[PDB]
Amino acid sequence: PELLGGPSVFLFPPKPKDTLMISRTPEVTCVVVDVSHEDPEVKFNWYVDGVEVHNAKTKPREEQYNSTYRVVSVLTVLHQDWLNGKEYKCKVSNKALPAPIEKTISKAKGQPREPQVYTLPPSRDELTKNQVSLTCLVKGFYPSDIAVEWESNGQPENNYKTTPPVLDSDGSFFLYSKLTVDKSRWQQGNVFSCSVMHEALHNHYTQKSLSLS
Amino acid sequence: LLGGPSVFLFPPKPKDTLMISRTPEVTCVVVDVSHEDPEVKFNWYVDGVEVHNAKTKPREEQYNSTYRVVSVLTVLHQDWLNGKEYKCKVSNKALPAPIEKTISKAKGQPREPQVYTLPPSRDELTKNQVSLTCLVKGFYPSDIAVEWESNGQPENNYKTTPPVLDSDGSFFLYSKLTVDKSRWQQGNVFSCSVMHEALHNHYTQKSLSLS
Amino acid sequence: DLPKAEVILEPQWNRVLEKDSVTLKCRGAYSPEDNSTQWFHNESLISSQASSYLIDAATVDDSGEYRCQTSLSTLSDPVQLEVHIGWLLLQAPRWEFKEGDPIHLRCHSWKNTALHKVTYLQNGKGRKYFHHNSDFYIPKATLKDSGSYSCRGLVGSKNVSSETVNITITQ
Ligand SMILES: *[C@@H]1O[C@H](CO[C@@H]2O[C@@H](C)[C@@H](O)[C@@H](O)[C@@H]2O)[C@@H](O[C@@H]2O[C@H](CO)[C@@H](O[C@@H]3O[C@H](CO[C@H]4O[C@H](CO)[C@@H](O)[C@H](O)[C@@H]4O[C@@H]4O[C@H](CO)[C@@H](O[C@@H]5O[C@H](CO)[C@H](O)[C@H](O)[C@H]5O)[C@H](O)[C@H]4NC(C)=O)[C@@H](O)[C@H](O[C@H]4O[C@H](CO)[C@@H](O)[C@H](O)[C@@H]4O[C@@H]4O[C@H](CO)[C@@H](O)[C@H](O)[C@H]4NC(C)=O)[C@@H]3O)[C@H](O)[C@H]2NC(C)=O)[C@H](O)[C@H]1NC(C)=O
Ligand SMILES: *[C@@H]1O[C@H](CO[C@@H]2O[C@@H](C)[C@@H](O)[C@@H](O)[C@@H]2O)[C@@H](O[C@@H]2O[C@H](CO)[C@@H](O[C@@H]3O[C@H](CO[C@H]4O[C@H](CO)[C@@H](O)[C@H](O)[C@@H]4O[C@@H]4O[C@H](CO)[C@@H](O)[C@H](O)[C@H]4NC(C)=O)[C@@H](O)[C@H](O[C@H]4O[C@H](CO)[C@@H](O)[C@H](O)[C@@H]4O[C@@H]4O[C@H](CO)[C@@H](O)[C@H](O)[C@H]4NC(C)=O)[C@@H]3O)[C@H](O)[C@H]2NC(C)=O)[C@H](O)[C@H]1NC(C)=O
Ligand SMILES: [Cl-]
Repeated sequence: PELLGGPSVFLFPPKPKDTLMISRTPEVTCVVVDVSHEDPEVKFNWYVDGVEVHNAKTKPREEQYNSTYRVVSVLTVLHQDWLNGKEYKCKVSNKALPAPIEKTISKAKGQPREPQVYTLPPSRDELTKNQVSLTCLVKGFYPSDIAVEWESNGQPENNYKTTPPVLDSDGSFFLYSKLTVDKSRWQQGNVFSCSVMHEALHNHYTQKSLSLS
Repeated sequence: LLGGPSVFLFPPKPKDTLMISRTPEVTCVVVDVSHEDPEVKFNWYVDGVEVHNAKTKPREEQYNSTYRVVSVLTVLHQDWLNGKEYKCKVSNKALPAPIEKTISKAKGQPREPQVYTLPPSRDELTKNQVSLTCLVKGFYPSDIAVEWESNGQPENNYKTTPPVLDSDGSFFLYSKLTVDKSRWQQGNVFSCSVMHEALHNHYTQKSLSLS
Repeated sequence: DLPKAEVILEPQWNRVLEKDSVTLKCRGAYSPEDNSTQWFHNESLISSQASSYLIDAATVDDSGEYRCQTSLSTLSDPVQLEVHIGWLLLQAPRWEFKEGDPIHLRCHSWKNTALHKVTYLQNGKGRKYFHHNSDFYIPKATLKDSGSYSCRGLVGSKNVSSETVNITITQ
């Protein structure tokens, strides 16, 4: 493990969902890799919009297969602060470095935009099969932080994948979520729902339904 | 890992491999070549077997004062699709040993895509523009091309997701064509064109218009 | 009256990085009776009485004016030293040149850490490339050699650069 350039820092956003519901705790995450065994000590300083804060929580070191430590510090953010646009600075200091590394993360900048949520039934051509595809189109949203889930008759449906967001011609984003179910279930008349959570929705939530006729 | 030129090796475009009217190529790009050591020799290997038909351009200096040099090898459509391996060995006064890089189509049982066009949702017809969707699922490998067209002209204003790894090991994607609501109401006919190795003649289209 | 001593730098570079060794060497004539040399750093008297003064590992606090004086000299005119922080520093015997002068730039790295894929920029345009670190020479300076100058490369896998510096060319 040679490590000529010393540690490197990567800084992560909270999960889209944790920012959008008060029940949940959104966190920013500072990860230092390539810490040598020779100079293991790492010190964090954290700043919100330039002011130093003191409430972050550093984990103990972790030996890795490549024989370097990984060191992680976690700062809990306020829901309002993340959404109000505040700048989170992680500053990291190690003797292998000529100067600390500073990384900054914030929510994306720009006028927010309400997602439009359209659900779509299977193509007729799909009714041939034993499984059909229930589709949820979510478009015209900004920023790209969003959560999309599916459920039926109250319970969450397990067999679905949502594509990541895609940047559309007008600066907004869109995605698709495909829910796969049995042909019987869909014809049996069951009610399915596409749950969307996003900062621009009244009450951070909207829910569109889908079923046969 | 401790300083000298650097090699990048690029696969042919999926379309060039799938369509017999086109010519796929592999491209071997060498950058960070000194002015003081400037001569660059490439050796090319298909499934271990040296070949001699590569076309290799003379070196061009970049904004950053380094030299760049490209070698291009034409591929047989079937060699690519059958999973043959392509190896570019690069050599230079400045290199302790030659650098070799290898590419191949991705490995695995190919699966045919299912292609389904899906019309705009009921609610979207409020808006002055609507979304025609094209779902493509059950396909392997991920290499694919998806276009849209109406009345012979191609349609410009669409976006297609990355492939997404689906739960059965296949891939799926969606492509969203946007059109003025008036065009949809008038009864125009739009097509999702799809190219993929596991389709018959590497091609299929499903169409979509109002009822 | 009596000639003034001078401060000599070894190595010669007026700009250095933290951790760089630098030796300040006082030159004047001593008396038979008095073997000492007094050293000032800005307004402060340095306690060491040595012929030459060692900054073994430089810090930003070592920055400033240095003067010396020897038993049979006046006090030296001051000599300037700027300790910079960072990975890379563009060093040069000076920054103004006459047409025809030689220019010797050094892309000095913190702790001499091995640097590769090194480029010397002028006016935001890579001018000269080396696979391993090397000094860059323009033996005959000219009007066109005027501009802003930086260097960069890789320290293992990490990307680094020097602060930029202006070079002027006179008549
Ligand atoms: C000095 O200057 C030169 C010139 O730079 C260029 O000009 C200047 C002004 C700058 O603007 C600069 O930005 C320009 O690029 C510098 O040269 C560059 O050097 C860097 C490395 O430092 C190269 O970086 C790699 O790039 C790969 C992507 O390359 C393509 O995409 C970029 C931009 O997106 C383009 O600019 C390139 O041109 C490449 O574009 C492709 O070119 C192909 C060949 O033409 C095209 O395919 C062909 O197309 C034709 C017809 O069009 C047919 O279709 C042919 O059949 C077909 O072959 C293709 O269309 C085209 N695509 C485009 C434009 O989209 C990255 O892939 C690569 O990333 C990997 O490796 C990195 C290691 O450095 C690492 O960071 C990554 O993590 C990743 O590592 C890999 O990880 C994956 C995981 O998925 C693993 O699977 C891999 O195994 C693993 N390793 C490897 C080795 O793969 C690099 O980032 C850059 O490409 C190169 N540019 C050029 C133009 O050559 C030079 O660096 C400068 N140096 C200095 C010191 O100043
Ligand atoms: C020695 O070992 C350690 C440990 O490695 C681990 O274990 C070994 C044994 C191997 O198995 C490894 O495969 C394995 O990773 C190595 O540490 C790794 O070092 C690399 C770089 O050298 C880091 O790469 C960065 O990765 C981030 C994304 O990382 C997330 O996703 C990973 C998988 O995709 C996952 O492994 C990571 O843990 C991390 O996971 C996230 O964790 C957060 C916080 O916990 C969590 O809340 C998230 O949910 C979770 N997400 C997921 C999906 O799991 C990537 O973003 C970085 O890319 C940026 O930087 C590149 C250059 O550094 C650059 O090319 C890219 O363009 C990109 O640059 C960014 O681009 C965006 C827009 O694209 C721009 O806006 C940004 O500003 C810009 N940023 C910068 C800085 O330029 C980067 O690829 C690994 O994350 C890191 N892994 C771990 C686990 O710590 C170490 O490298 C090894 N050292 C040696 C010498 O070999
Ligand atoms: Cl070989």
